[PDB]
Amino acid sequence: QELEGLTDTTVPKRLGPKRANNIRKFFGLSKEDDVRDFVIRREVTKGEKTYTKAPKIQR
Amino acid sequence: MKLNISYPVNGSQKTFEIDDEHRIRVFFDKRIGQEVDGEAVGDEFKGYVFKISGGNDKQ
Amino acid sequence: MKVEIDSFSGAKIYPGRGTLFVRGDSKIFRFQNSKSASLFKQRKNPRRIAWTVLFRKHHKKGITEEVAKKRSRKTVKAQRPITGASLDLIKERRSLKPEVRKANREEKLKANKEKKKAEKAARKAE
Amino acid sequence: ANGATSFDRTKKTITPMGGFVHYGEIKNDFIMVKGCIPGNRKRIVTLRKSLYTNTSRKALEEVSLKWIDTASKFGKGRFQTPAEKHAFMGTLKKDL
Amino acid sequence: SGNGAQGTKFRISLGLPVGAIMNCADNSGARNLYIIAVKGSGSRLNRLPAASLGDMVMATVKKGKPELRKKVMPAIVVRQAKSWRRRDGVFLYFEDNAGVIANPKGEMKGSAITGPVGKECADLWPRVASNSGVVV
RNA sequence: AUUCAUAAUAACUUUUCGAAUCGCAUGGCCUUGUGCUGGCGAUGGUUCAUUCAAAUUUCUGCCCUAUCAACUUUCGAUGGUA
RNA sequence: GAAACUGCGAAUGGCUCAUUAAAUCAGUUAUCGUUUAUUUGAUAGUUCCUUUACUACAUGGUAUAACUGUGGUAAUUCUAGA
RNA sequence: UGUACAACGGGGUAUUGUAAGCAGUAGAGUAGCCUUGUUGUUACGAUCUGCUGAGAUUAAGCCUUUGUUGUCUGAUUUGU
RNA sequence: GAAUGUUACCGCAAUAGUAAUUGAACUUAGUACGAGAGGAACAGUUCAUUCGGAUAAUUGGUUUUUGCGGCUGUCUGAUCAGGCAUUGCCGCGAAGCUACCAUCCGCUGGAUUAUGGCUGAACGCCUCUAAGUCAGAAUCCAUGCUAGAACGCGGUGAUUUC
Ligand SMILES: [Mg+2]
Ligand SMILES: [Mg+2]
Ligand SMILES: [Mg+2]
Ligand SMILES: [Mg+2]
Ligand SMILES: [Mg+2]
Ligand SMILES: [Mg+2]
Ligand SMILES: [Mg+2]
Ligand SMILES: [Mg+2]
Ligand SMILES: [Mg+2]
Ligand SMILES: [Mg+2]
Ligand SMILES: [Mg+2]
Repeated sequence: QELEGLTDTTVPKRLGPKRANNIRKFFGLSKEDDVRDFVIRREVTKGEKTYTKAPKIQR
Repeated sequence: MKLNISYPVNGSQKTFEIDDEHRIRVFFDKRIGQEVDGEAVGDEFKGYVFKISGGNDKQ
Repeated sequence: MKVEIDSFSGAKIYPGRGTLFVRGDSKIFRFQNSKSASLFKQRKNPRRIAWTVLFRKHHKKGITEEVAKKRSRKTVKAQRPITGASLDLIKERRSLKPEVRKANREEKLKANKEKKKAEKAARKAE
Repeated sequence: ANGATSFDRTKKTITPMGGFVHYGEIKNDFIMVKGCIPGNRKRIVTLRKSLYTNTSRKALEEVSLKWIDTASKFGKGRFQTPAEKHAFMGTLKKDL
Repeated sequence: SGNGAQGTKFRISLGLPVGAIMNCADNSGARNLYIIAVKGSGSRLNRLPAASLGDMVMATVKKGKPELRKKVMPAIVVRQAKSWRRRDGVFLYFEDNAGVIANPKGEMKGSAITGPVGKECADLWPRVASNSGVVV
């Protein structure tokens, strides 16, 4: 059976990976797949304008 | 007492107020880290199994 | 009901059996009978009294094993959504990784941009 | 499991280890009653119903036993059953 | 016992008749208490009034501060050293005889207790319980 | 004044350190590749020296009391070897 | 640019005069008897350890705080599980 | 002449605390000998270790018994 | 313990004795009452004091269990195993006995005293009283408990032959 607050709903992880190899192993890409475009971007709106504000890749 | 139950697969978590002392007596004389079957504390948690991860006493 | 252990001999203490003694430093000693209580009062070492659990443990007699170790070979193998990226998106990204020519296309366009930028700087100076 | 309760649940009769001192075994039905009664062991005893109705919130208390002692009364008995004695002591020279 | 008692007490085996000198467990400045009376004690010809754990007694200070000596004050027995039976069936005893100085209402003269105190005394007197360290 | 500074041999270490760090500027050379070189700094790092220190230390110097004349040395007092 | 991690600092200052009579302290020595963050100046081409795969050097590994969420105690600059 | 009684014996239960004997490269050390050792041997040596929770005791007012061996008709008195 | 035919078992109950006692805490309730200061009681619960009758599961005491171990001196050539030291001494020590030093248990009906009342004359009123009557005390008598008249009693079993 399924519990209402535990097994029915789910909550996403708050942040994606920030280190380059952390992204590379989170997505299983390659030796050279240029991790800069597999970066998780969180769309946020300040007003009617929206922006994505991805993390700064480290190492 | 109260039961702070967390399902880490979905990341969800919820407290349950539990009465009727002979269902909470299955938790007694159990250490943190030992696993206890849920059908003893309730047929609502029947087929579940919980690991005791912590808690707070009175005061 | 809880079964206590003799503080001198290691004998099992059933309810209403033996005595309890509280030392002045607030430490509790339990004796199954007056024999062990009197030995403790006479300040005998239980490690030198041949019929006690401590003696038999130190002399390795009647050795028995409780040797239970449980180690979990546990790999979670669990995948969950992230606020920026849904699970479907994560799956798609994992799927498209082999043989990506996007990197090559981007590199070429970018290399052209760099050349143009260097030229622009020279033009600005002149 | 005369001497066993719902909490203990280890089957054993009411007889202590080695027998009741100066009496023997309890192979028959018995009445366990609280406290001490007049007479010594092996004596004929007459048990009578109460001559009045007593409430007192002490005569009306329902009693469920948790554990019954079956250690030897012929000394400072340590074990309730020979199985528990064997489990504590291990093997002996008589045991082969 | 008497006035300031919070609840009743099951009978404890008496181990301190009149004339007994017990240690003083608090920090009031007294070193021992000489028991001259027991509050609430009965009457019998030739029978000495005796105190147990948790009893309020009347006592003098034989050794200690001069402002505490030569006068009669209430005290409460906190350690007994004569074995007694609780209703859970344990016969237990401490290593020494000890009490603390109190007023007739039960409040302690001092502010700290050295060593353990009895559970039956701690339940009966709340200020003894508050100033007590470890309760057995 | 030294068994000093330093150097050399045989090893020893459970092994230290010998930049996987950051900001601006972005220029030169071509076999035109995100190729090779490349400036001014920031932080860090082994040792020596320096500085700010510290710890011990030599000599001489302190008030009133003998109604304080012997003190220290079991239990370190004074010295020796380890 | 809050929070939090990290690095520094919190051993300075300021206060008081209780102890202390070869002790402190003063002037005068010593370190060929040692420690020294920092400042300043110098100063590590040798490190793939059966040192031919073991090894990525256009740069390898794991957490964990802040954060989200569920909570406990009358109470503290208390903290727990996820 | 029997789910008889007894005396032994066996088992259980309790008490104490590890028997005698044998062995040991255990043992502060001290002597002798040579084939002067790298367990050198011999002798002595409180004690230690193993066999060994062993041995001893256990109803005289403990419990139990498929064993063994025995015992089972003496005296006196009593009538409405 | 003779004698009641003998012997046996199960009983009855005249008479005599008799027992339980006192307090605290919680609650009632910071209530009634009182201007305030102060400050109860009935019912209920949990304990305790003094006394009594038992009992020994446990705890403690006792030790000729001379049961086991240890120790001194001497004697048995040594060893082993023992004797003696008026129970040699020490530790533990079952069993038995035993302790408010341990545990359990200690009944509820009637009739009354004081006193407060009902009806009601005497005494056209009134009056607890005179006739009659209600309630009522740790009192009394029973219920219960202990003995059982050795000259109180009942029921029942069996009753002898060479
Ligand atoms: Mg017994
Ligand atoms: Mg007198
Ligand atoms: Mg430098
Ligand atoms: Mg032997
Ligand atoms: Mg042995
Ligand atoms: Mg036969
Ligand atoms: Mg009568
Ligand atoms: Mg008695
Ligand atoms: Mg005893
Ligand atoms: Mg005894
Ligand atoms: Mg009237």
